[PDB]
Amino acid sequence: KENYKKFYEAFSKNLKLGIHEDSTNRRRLSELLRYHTSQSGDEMTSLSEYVSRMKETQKS
Amino acid sequence: LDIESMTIEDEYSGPKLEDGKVTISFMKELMQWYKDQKKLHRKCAYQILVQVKEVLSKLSTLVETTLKETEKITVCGDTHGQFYDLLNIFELNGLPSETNPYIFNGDFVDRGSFSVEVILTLFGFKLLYPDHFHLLRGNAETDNMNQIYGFEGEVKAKYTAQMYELFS
Ligand SMILES: [Mn+2]
Repeated sequence: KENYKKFYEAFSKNLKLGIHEDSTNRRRLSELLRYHTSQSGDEMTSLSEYVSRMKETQKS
Repeated sequence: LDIESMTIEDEYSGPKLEDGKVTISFMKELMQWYKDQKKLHRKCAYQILVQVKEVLSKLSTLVETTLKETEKITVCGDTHGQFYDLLNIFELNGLPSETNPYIFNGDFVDRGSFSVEVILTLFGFKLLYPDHFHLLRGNAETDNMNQIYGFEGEVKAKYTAQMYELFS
């Protein structure tokens, strides 16, 4: 968790650029992204956590 | 109310610390979590910082206390953010209970080494024995030195920056 944090802060731009340009590895790169959300406060989430917390009525 | 957003972890196996006064049993455990280089969970840490603000902001800017003839006070000075010395005095001169109404002349973020952990325990004890346990500000203590001696970095390493706003 802590080594990833350091990494991400330094190189998140490169990962985001990779999503944009690399048409094949988007599938894996997307799981490396981390974002702040309205229900994580000052912490960040993987997109996969967003999903595990989705309500059964959310379809997006 | 970031505390009531839950997101509890207990990776530390930490007891719940309520908005009521922190139990001495945990405080003893916390001192052991410093013997073991172990840290508090975030919701408890936020909750104590909220309560610490609420009590401290009402205390008089000059503290006034009457020491009865038969009563004795132990007075303490600069600690440079090392808990080891206070670990021992608490164990040596009696734990900082009502029978050990200590006064501490600040200088805890004076240097960073265990300094988060130092104020984090002192601020624990201050809630349990507020009448007996008295904390002053030190003279090496402002954002200017919280930066120079890397305490701001300790906070930003262990926690997201909003924690540093709350500590401020
Ligand atoms: Mn000092």
